[PDB]
Amino acid sequence: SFSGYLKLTDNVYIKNADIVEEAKKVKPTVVVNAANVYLKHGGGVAGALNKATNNAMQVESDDYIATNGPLKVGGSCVLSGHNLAKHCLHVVGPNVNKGEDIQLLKSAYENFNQHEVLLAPLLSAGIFGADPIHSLRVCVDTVRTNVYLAVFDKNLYDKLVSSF
Ligand SMILES: O=C(O)[C@H](CC1CC1)Nc1ncnc2[nH]ccc12
Repeated sequence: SFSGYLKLTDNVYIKNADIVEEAKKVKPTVVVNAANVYLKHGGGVAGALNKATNNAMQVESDDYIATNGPLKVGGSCVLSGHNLAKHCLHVVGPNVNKGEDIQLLKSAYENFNQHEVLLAPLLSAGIFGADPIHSLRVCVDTVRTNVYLAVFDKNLYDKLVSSF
């Protein structure tokens, strides 16, 4: 059900789209969230996905943290996708703005290999502070399963395609 994506490699496709709108239309098996270790979904992709679930994602996430404690930077957990997808894979890329190691970005993308097909954002981009060109390069060099990347900003999408 994914449509309008540009093919970058055998397994990586990209589109200029709002990942929330894309999840509502497609209802994928897995949507990836750009999470933090506490699963506090305040802003960016996490805030937008959570708002679209009417805060059900945050209620489920607070119960997960109360039981299990925080995730690691580079780690992930599988929770419900609520009204957006079957599952949500919450993946923690390093936040440069908070001083986290950029080498952990490859470990973060390795989580995608546990799922056959995913709708995802570029990890560590936006308010996480990493260079999005670098994030797309690490994605294409790490993920082996089928990943459909939604890039929100039009100008960034054009820059990523032309420089690939
Ligand atoms: O458009 C995106 O998909 C990302 C993440 C954002 C959607 C949460 N945006 C950006 N990422 C890196 N540098 C940027 N400069 C301006 C925008 C921008």
